[PDB]
Amino acid sequence: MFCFQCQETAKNTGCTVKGMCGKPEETANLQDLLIFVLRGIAIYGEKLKELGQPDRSNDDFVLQGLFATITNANWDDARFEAMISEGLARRDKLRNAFLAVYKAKNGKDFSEPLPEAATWTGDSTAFAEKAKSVGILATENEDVRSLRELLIIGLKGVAAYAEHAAVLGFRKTEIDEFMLEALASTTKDLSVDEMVALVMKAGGMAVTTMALLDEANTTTYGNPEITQVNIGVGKNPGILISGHDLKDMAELLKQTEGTGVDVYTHGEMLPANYYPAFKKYPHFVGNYGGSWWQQNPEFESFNGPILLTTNCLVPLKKENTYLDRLYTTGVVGYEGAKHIADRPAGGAKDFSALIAQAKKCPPPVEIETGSIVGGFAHHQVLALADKVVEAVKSGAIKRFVVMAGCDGRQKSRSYYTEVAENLPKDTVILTAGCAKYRYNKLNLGDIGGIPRVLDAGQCNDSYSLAVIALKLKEVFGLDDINDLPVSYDIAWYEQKAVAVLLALLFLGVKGIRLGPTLPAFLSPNVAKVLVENFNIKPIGTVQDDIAAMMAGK
Ligand code: SF4
Ligand SMILES: [Xe]
Ligand SMILES: [Xe]
Ligand SMILES: [Xe]
Ligand SMILES: [Xe]
Ligand SMILES: [Xe]
Ligand SMILES: [Xe]
Ligand SMILES: [Xe]
Ligand SMILES: [Xe]
Ligand SMILES: [Xe]
Ligand SMILES: [Xe]
Ligand SMILES: [Xe]
Ligand SMILES: [Xe]
Ligand SMILES: [Xe]
Repeated sequence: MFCFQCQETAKNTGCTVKGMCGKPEETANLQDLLIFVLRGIAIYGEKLKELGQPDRSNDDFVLQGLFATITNANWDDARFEAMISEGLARRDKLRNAFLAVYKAKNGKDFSEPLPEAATWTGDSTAFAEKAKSVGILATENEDVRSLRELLIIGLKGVAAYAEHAAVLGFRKTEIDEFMLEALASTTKDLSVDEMVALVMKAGGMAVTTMALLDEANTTTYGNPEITQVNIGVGKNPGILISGHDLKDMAELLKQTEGTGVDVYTHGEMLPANYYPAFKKYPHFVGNYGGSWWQQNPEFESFNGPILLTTNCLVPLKKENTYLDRLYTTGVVGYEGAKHIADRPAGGAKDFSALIAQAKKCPPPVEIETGSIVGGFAHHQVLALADKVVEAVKSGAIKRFVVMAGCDGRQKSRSYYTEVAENLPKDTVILTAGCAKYRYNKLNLGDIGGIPRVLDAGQCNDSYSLAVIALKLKEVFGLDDINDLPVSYDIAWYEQKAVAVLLALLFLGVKGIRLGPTLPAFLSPNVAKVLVENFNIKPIGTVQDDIAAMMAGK
């Protein structure tokens, strides 16, 4: 196999036998084959749009297909085989539509050679063998490989955010068109300038998509607000919801109301605690445990059903006993875990089985007590603009440190905790995404009532951090967003973090420190381009990085 899309890739070069995440060769190769089929759909979909007869019938299939190949999202080979079969059928329908339109417009049959992604076909018996030759290493030129894979990785992060917006009824034609432009481009031989322009275009589409998801979430469930979240437990059995989808949370809360089953969040569902629509349910207890990578022991000790709405689902350890109470939904899948089917249009998902099972379970084991404060998304922060600006002017807040991003297992991530603990006491950390779990349970206090850690939400709520920065730029009358007293020391793990990074690069942010390591999918020449144009840097020691950031460098 060959996969190198997440921060934990083997040796920082690529996983070749079994993923470090646990992804076996057969699963990795099937994900490559699904992406190959998506490029085929994109070739014809792009041509139909160019001929003036766009077909948007595969929009959701394409977003879900890309999302299913995100790190820790779907482990069920049967799901991938089904998606590949369905994608071949969808591709063929687009091909037949294209051939007729091309002939009508040109007065002759189409006869230009097409990449194999547009024509290869087979039943499911042929998939395992074909998958081995349509992987990442089929691109021989290292620079072309790096630019194509950077684009696809960024694109799958954008697709995830767009799928959440779509679930809530929010969509933009430009996003779905770009999905096919970007996928089809990886089957073409383009110049370096063209390839880099597509990557920057993906960063601009990441801004569009994060803005759309921000609108979707806040219009539907209200603007997040300051909230004190309990991290201890109640006395009833509960259901633990993890991942990012807030519509699944809305339905779970409604279906569990009055049943004697409590609702708890985990990981990236922590920010559901900040929304006014969900704060009205007294049975919504709080947030359980920490970061996604500690879920084996935490899902175990939770004792009740666990619902994964999105990635990060980690394979069970041999001694784990919660497979019979593990539920997947959305693009998530796992062999032997019960899956909650998609909601009918205008209807809801059916969580009754989780509720019936939870009534047979003991209450969660308390793993800690106290609380976490959060809910500092853009509306809430801009509502406190005068207080924030005055603190910056008085010198009470000397600098902001954006430490948003994604957490991971490697020991080198103690750097983020130590940076948080060692930053001067007149600095405020801004965060979003599960990178927050390295420092959101510390006792850093506040600065005149402003918490020293301000959690804006999920990794998509890095959007709010950009809105805040842009507001500060205008208030302070600065010509360049980089001249604000803000430093960026971002942690990454999977592909949604890559989309966030590309969005910040599109917004003109320079000097970002990215880590705990730099991506394996950046070749030496591509990495040099990023350093030349954007001054992206690796992490150094805690002391060196704090000193540099306090100097604005
Ligand atoms: S998702 Fe990450 S750890 Fe898993 S196979 Fe790919 S690069 Fe390796
Ligand atoms: Xe790039
Ligand atoms: Xe604030
Ligand atoms: Xe802020
Ligand atoms: Xe602000
Ligand atoms: Xe990020
Ligand atoms: Xe960010
Ligand atoms: Xe962003
Ligand atoms: Xe920004
Ligand atoms: Xe900011
Ligand atoms: Xe990244
Ligand atoms: Xe990047
Ligand atoms: Xe390059
Ligand atoms: Xe880089």
